Amino acid sequence: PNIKSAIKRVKTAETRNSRNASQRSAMRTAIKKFDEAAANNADNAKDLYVEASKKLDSAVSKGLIHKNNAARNKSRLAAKL
Amino acid sequence: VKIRLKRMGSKKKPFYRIVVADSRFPRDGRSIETIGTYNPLLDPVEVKIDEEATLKWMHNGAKPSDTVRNLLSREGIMEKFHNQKLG
RNA sequence: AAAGAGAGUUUGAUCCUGGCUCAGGACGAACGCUGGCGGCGUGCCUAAUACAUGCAAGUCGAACGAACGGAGGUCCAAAGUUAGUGGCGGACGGGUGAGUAACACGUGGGCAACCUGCCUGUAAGUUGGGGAUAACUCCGGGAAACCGGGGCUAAUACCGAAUGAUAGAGUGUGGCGCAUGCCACGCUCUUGAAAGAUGGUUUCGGCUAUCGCUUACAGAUGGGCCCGCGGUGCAUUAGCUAGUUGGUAGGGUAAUGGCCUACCAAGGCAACGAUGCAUAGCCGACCUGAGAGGGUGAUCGGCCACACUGGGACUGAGACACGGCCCAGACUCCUACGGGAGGCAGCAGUAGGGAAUCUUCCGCAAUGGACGAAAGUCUGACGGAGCAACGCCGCGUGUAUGAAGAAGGUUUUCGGAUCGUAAAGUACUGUUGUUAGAGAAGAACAAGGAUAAGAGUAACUGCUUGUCCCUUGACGGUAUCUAACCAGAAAGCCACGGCUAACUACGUGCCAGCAGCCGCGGUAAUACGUAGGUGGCAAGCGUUGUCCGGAUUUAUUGGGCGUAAAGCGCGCGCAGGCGGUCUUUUAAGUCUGAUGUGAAAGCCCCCGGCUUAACCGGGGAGGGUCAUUGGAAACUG
Ligand SMILES: [Mg+2]
Ligand SMILES: [Mg+2]
Ligand SMILES: [Mg+2]
Ligand SMILES: [Mg+2]
Ligand SMILES: [Mg+2]
Ligand SMILES: [Mg+2]
Ligand SMILES: [Mg+2]
Ligand SMILES: [Mg+2]
Ligand SMILES: [Mg+2]
Ligand SMILES: [Mg+2]
Ligand SMILES: [Mg+2]
Ligand SMILES: [Mg+2]
Ligand SMILES: [Mg+2]
Ligand SMILES: [Mg+2]
Ligand SMILES: [Mg+2]
Ligand SMILES: [Mg+2]
Ligand SMILES: [Mg+2]
Ligand SMILES: [Mg+2]
Ligand SMILES: [Mg+2]
Ligand SMILES: [Mg+2]
Ligand SMILES: [Mg+2]
Ligand SMILES: [Mg+2]
Ligand SMILES: [Mg+2]
Ligand SMILES: [Mg+2]
Ligand SMILES: [Mg+2]
Ligand SMILES: [Mg+2]
Ligand SMILES: [Mg+2]
Ligand SMILES: [Mg+2]
Ligand SMILES: [Mg+2]
Ligand SMILES: [Mg+2]
Ligand SMILES: [Mg+2]
Ligand SMILES: [Mg+2]
Ligand SMILES: [Mg+2]
Ligand SMILES: [Mg+2]
Ligand SMILES: [Mg+2]
Ligand SMILES: [Mg+2]
Ligand SMILES: [Mg+2]
Ligand SMILES: [Mg+2]
Ligand SMILES: [Mg+2]
Ligand SMILES: [Mg+2]
Ligand SMILES: [Mg+2]
Ligand SMILES: [Mg+2]
Ligand SMILES: [Mg+2]
Ligand SMILES: [Mg+2]
Ligand SMILES: [Mg+2]
Ligand SMILES: [Mg+2]
Ligand SMILES: [Mg+2]
Ligand SMILES: [Mg+2]
Ligand SMILES: [Mg+2]
Ligand SMILES: [Mg+2]
Ligand SMILES: [Mg+2]
Ligand SMILES: [Mg+2]
Ligand SMILES: [Mg+2]
Ligand SMILES: [Mg+2]
Ligand SMILES: [Mg+2]
Ligand SMILES: [Mg+2]
Ligand SMILES: [Mg+2]
Ligand SMILES: [Mg+2]
Ligand SMILES: [Mg+2]
Ligand SMILES: [Mg+2]
Ligand SMILES: [Mg+2]
Ligand SMILES: [Mg+2]
Ligand SMILES: [Mg+2]
Ligand SMILES: [Mg+2]
Ligand SMILES: [Mg+2]
Ligand SMILES: [Mg+2]
Ligand SMILES: [Mg+2]
Ligand SMILES: [Mg+2]
Ligand SMILES: [Mg+2]
Ligand SMILES: [Mg+2]
Ligand SMILES: [Mg+2]
Ligand SMILES: [Mg+2]
Ligand SMILES: [Mg+2]
Ligand SMILES: [Mg+2]
Ligand SMILES: [Mg+2]
Ligand SMILES: [Mg+2]
Ligand SMILES: [Mg+2]
Ligand SMILES: [Mg+2]
Ligand SMILES: [Mg+2]
Ligand SMILES: [Mg+2]
Ligand SMILES: [Mg+2]
Ligand SMILES: [Mg+2]
Ligand SMILES: [Mg+2]
Ligand SMILES: [Mg+2]
Ligand SMILES: [Mg+2]
Ligand SMILES: [Mg+2]
Ligand SMILES: [Mg+2]
Ligand SMILES: [Mg+2]
Repeated sequence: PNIKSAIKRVKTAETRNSRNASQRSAMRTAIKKFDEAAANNADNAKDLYVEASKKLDSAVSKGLIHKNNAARNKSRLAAKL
Repeated sequence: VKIRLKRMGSKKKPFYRIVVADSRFPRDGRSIETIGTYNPLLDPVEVKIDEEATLKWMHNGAKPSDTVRNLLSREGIMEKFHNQKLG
């Protein structure tokens, strides 16, 4: 880059990329664990389900997911049990 | 959304339109709804304005500019807006 | 109210048919001769070819790092007005027309299938903890872009907790719709929030003002998707397609949808032109035309696509992002040979292509943008200046008088005619010009100080409105005005046989040459060159290129087919086009009223402002086989 603002913007870009990737990976792993539990047997599943929804709701407060996305995922994975 | 002042006319002879438009659009480009005229060349300023659509836009959240604020103050739109807010 | 011009050319002469040529208007135009000024506009149409040089996007100390005067110790000096992390903006503004024959654009709708930072209003809240990290400082790799390691520290930086959903489920009640479904309300459980900074008062605790941050609901704004109709050449381009066509489940997105996956069936489009090739951004609009139509997309406004070529994602409300990032490709540059940097279709400017297109200028004064509480910073947007008769409009190079007629050219039937009242003389003026001076509007402000009144408060501080005080010009001594002098410093181009306005002489002799056509030139040339004269236009005049007219020469308006070009050799017949008489009924066509819309600018009408005009401003009118809806039933259905 050859503008003093572009370098700061790109640095902030890598920082935000790392942060958002970490939280998104955590949320996907929680969803994966819940759907693995729900697909096979019953076991806790529902006990997992709650915190899975948590991983979505807090994510909306972070700003890395739309509110409609969180509601849609919660409703769609709530139909497994 | 701002009730802005659009410039046209001729070289060294400007004439102005009091118009409402978005701040991201060109000065002479797209606008929403023109409301008045403003002529600076004459020593007594001749400003005509609807004074009814202006109050509606002010109620709806259309912040004016400095000179537009001055014109609305002199013509009494700002004082009537304050009265409407109180009443 | 509007309402249309023709001429030459086939023949020994005619009348028809038919083509060719010319008389008019308009350019982002070019070339030749010439050239005084003012106002308003326009200027790479070709190579989306390659780019030196400078500037075009930064800003916040009210969240964390300055010199001086100067506490203190004749010497050094503590506290008081100025880098970066973080927030916002870089997606606006500006430039090109490559690509694209498609929901790209125009017009009219739908979303009970959607999103939206900043802006406005309302209802609640801003309660408690933690672990770090730049900056900074040491150790190394370093040719250099810069890389790693150790230590140290802040926050409106980051991450948990208390509490709060109209978020998910389960349910109930009532009212409803355009099938899917929409609206109001109620019940139980499970999840999701915050940040503080500048002041005031008080007691200092508290309380409070402004700007801030979190959640929810409306408005406004900007976008997303779907659909009816409309705007090109080729059939010497006839089949095309397979996630294609539909369904059952699922994934994904803000949202519907083969957008994507698995399964099932073989569908779908096409002579009302599918598929393919070629060209091309679309519109408001511009040129022409009596009009219908024909040609084009210069300037300006709206939408779309692109940013050296091709692909991809991150951050963000909004990008798959001109002056942001990663990879590959071509080119330019540096290297210590390990590796690095770049993208003017931004404003000026250079090279190349062209028949052809401009200064490497001034300023944020005005309007508008980004940041901030404000002062304020940035703004090649924009406001201005420079170049080019490139276009439109306006003005001048004098005015009156001056004779059977100055002087001298051109001719002469050698008496004369002609330039010609044109000259000299005579009387007058300064629009331009020279000299010397007075000299505006564009300016509203913002902020700062007083005020007066409101809401809020225990009180303030502050906030909103109103009235005053002070300050601000690149253009620029610019427009403009006032005086003195001066006919002096300011006219050219084309044409003259007919079309078409305007003729004499000399020279030449089918040569030199002219030419849009009829055609002129061989010894008496109004057509070749020159001189005199005359005609048209005028700081312009001619030539060329493209479009429309004339051209009824694609004829709906508005032509034809015996002999001039033009009836298939004839028949049977699918689709299509058309269809005897009367009655009842329907409103698809038809005719009409009302609602919404067809942006601004442009043509047109009426008013105005510039000393007139060009130009500018206000109001009005025009334009649709347009959507909702009410009417009539003669005609076609
Ligand atoms: Mg939490
Ligand atoms: Mg959302
Ligand atoms: Mg202003
Ligand atoms: Mg002719
Ligand atoms: Mg010329
Ligand atoms: Mg010359
Ligand atoms: Mg001029
Ligand atoms: Mg070009
Ligand atoms: Mg700083
Ligand atoms: Mg743009
Ligand atoms: Mg274009
Ligand atoms: Mg902490
Ligand atoms: Mg710490
Ligand atoms: Mg620390
Ligand atoms: Mg709770
Ligand atoms: Mg509740
Ligand atoms: Mg409905
Ligand atoms: Mg309730
Ligand atoms: Mg929590
Ligand atoms: Mg404030
Ligand atoms: Mg703040
Ligand atoms: Mg059209
Ligand atoms: Mg067209
Ligand atoms: Mg589905
Ligand atoms: Mg093209
Ligand atoms: Mg024009
Ligand atoms: Mg005609
Ligand atoms: Mg055009
Ligand atoms: Mg252009
Ligand atoms: Mg345009
Ligand atoms: Mg570019
Ligand atoms: Mg290039
Ligand atoms: Mg994102
Ligand atoms: Mg950019
Ligand atoms: Mg560039
Ligand atoms: Mg340029
Ligand atoms: Mg050159
Ligand atoms: Mg400015
Ligand atoms: Mg400003
Ligand atoms: Mg700058
Ligand atoms: Mg400019
Ligand atoms: Mg300019
Ligand atoms: Mg030129
Ligand atoms: Mg001119
Ligand atoms: Mg003239
Ligand atoms: Mg003279
Ligand atoms: Mg004279
Ligand atoms: Mg005289
Ligand atoms: Mg003689
Ligand atoms: Mg005379
Ligand atoms: Mg003098
Ligand atoms: Mg002076
Ligand atoms: Mg002077
Ligand atoms: Mg006040
Ligand atoms: Mg005041
Ligand atoms: Mg005053
Ligand atoms: Mg004062
Ligand atoms: Mg002052
Ligand atoms: Mg100022
Ligand atoms: Mg100056
Ligand atoms: Mg000067
Ligand atoms: Mg002057
Ligand atoms: Mg004198
Ligand atoms: Mg003299
Ligand atoms: Mg003079
Ligand atoms: Mg004189
Ligand atoms: Mg004279
Ligand atoms: Mg002259
Ligand atoms: Mg001759
Ligand atoms: Mg002559
Ligand atoms: Mg003449
Ligand atoms: Mg015709
Ligand atoms: Mg005929
Ligand atoms: Mg016949
Ligand atoms: Mg025949
Ligand atoms: Mg026959
Ligand atoms: Mg025959
Ligand atoms: Mg037959
Ligand atoms: Mg038939
Ligand atoms: Mg009938
Ligand atoms: Mg209009
Ligand atoms: Mg315009
Ligand atoms: Mg007038
Ligand atoms: Mg006009
Ligand atoms: Mg007008
Ligand atoms: Mg008008
Ligand atoms: Mg009209
Ligand atoms: Mg009947």
